[PDB]
Amino acid sequence: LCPFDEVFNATRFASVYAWNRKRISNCVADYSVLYNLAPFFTFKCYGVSPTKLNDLCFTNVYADSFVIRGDEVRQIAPGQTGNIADYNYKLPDDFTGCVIAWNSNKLDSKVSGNYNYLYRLFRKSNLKPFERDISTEIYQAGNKPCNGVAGFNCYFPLRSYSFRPTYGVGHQPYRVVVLSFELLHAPATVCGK
Amino acid sequence: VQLAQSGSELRKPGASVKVSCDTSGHSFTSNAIHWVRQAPGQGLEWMGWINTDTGTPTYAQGFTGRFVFSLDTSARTAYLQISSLKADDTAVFYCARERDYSDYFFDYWGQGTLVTVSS
Amino acid sequence: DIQMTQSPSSLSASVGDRVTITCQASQDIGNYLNWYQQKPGKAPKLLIYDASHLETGVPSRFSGSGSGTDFTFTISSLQPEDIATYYCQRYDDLPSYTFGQGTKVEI
Amino acid sequence: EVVMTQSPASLSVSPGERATLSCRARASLGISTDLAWYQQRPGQAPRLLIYGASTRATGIPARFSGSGSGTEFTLTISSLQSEDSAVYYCQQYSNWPLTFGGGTKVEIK
Amino acid sequence: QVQLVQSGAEVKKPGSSVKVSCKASGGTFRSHVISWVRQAPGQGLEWMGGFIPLFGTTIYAQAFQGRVMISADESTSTAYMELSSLRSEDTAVYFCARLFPNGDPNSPEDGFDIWGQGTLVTV
Repeated sequence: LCPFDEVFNATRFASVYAWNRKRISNCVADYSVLYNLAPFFTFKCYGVSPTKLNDLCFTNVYADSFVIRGDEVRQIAPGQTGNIADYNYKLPDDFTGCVIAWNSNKLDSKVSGNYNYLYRLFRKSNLKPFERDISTEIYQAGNKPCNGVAGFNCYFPLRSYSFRPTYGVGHQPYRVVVLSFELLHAPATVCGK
Repeated sequence: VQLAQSGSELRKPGASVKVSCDTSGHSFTSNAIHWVRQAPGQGLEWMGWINTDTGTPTYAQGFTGRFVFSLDTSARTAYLQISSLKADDTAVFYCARERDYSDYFFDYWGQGTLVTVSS
Repeated sequence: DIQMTQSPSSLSASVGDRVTITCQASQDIGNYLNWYQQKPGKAPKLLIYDASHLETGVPSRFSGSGSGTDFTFTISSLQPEDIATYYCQRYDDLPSYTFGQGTKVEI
Repeated sequence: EVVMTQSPASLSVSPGERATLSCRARASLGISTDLAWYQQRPGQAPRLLIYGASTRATGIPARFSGSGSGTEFTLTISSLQSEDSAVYYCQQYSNWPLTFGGGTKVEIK
Repeated sequence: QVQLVQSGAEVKKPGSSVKVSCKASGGTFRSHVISWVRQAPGQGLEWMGGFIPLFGTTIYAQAFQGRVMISADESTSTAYMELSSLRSEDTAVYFCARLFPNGDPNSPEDGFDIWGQGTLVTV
């Protein structure tokens, strides 16, 4: 089988701008093992039939895992705009994989405030699909070459989510795993009954 | 790096036992206080963790249904309560607590308490 | 389902006294309890959240306690503006709430 | 879970020579430097030695160097004293059934 | 400055159905779950149901399971509770509420818990 008890239950989910890409191959990929996740979790996918993904198979399964708040889990989809889908993690419009997201208020929220999860806020452009940026160069919009220090229009691009248990469903930490299947000229070796 | 715990119990089969872990001796920044079972001659087994300041337990595979974790009125000391003690259950239950948040290694351990279920 | 029996449902105390209100759940819920105050003719207001903390703007006379099933609402000194009805609410991570029978505090 | 097989079963290394501990995982994608090494002296509670694969906890002597990554890790004990005759466990804090190791009972000749 | 406002007091007859609205004041309707609480005029509060605007799923109380229907209009920030089959026992002040975890990091001056003003439904 694929290891799905090594992606969905990892103790270390990275922040969104540094999403961890994990290649899974040589399997019998059973997606009926995901019943014992969180009581409500969004299993929506595109380009494959969700009643037939256990019989159609692929050369590789790329799983990307990150943590975002609930207000912006909508942007984890092709053809979406926002902070995440433009500046942090963009899905291509030719997407052939599945987007899985569940609430993680138990694991990722401290009463003092969980500051370990950061998102990119200003980056002077957009992101091409499946491209990350771990760059921490100081953002430049004003007409000052003062990059060593903060200024009027010079900001540090990464900002913190500040997860707390006193916040709405839009601000609760939603751990996201996006499987990204690909079909190529190689033999598949992922499918099985 | 020591946490206070309860003493030993020479309990009987088919009974209930309570195990305390008073971690109110330090200043903290985490919110989890884990439980570890050790057999009298075998290795450590991770039982699960009770979540401080929200009271929600989470158990491992073999330690569900009978073992229950709970907190006391204060938000410091955590309780372990074994229900329906069996014959092969004599063990040294440890109380391990992390140092920092999202650091799932156990820097601060308990002193270990021993149930002695027999007749 | 979880039903929670808050008692006493009707107490009476003078000004400057101590008021203790107890909310008992039916099974283990952890710190998931919030304490409300409904003055008559108005919407309820929140005082204690997660059974111990204090809402911003609420004076420090109120203080909750309890974790397992036996919780406790305490007012330090009763005031004429605390003649109301107090409800204990059972928040869950999936948003399902269960209120209490209420406790009417009379001067 | 990740069943963490620890080898060998018992080590008998004379002082102050080198003892090599090995803790091999069963992860298809690897622990990826998320192991923790404990040391349980008999009649005593375990002590956290190394958090992560390499860096040590506070108060630990410099002789307890840890190394390795992925699915094969190593604890090396240099100048193995009489005080180190203890059972050594390894814990993966990678997947949520945080499995401890078997335990290599180090013995002094 | 989020201020939940409602429709108004509706007198009815038994057997009919009532739909009551709750228009939130602000652009953050999608973030917070909105939940409906009824209070009988002498009795305590009682939870009815809730609508999560993130995914559209609903959680209903087991006493009002199959009787109530909660929907929303996200383009105008208004949540509708469609109570059906009114009876003599269903005479209550129906609050719309953002029960406790609906605070936000932006503007902490509005508290974690935000309620409505109450709709008096009389049969």
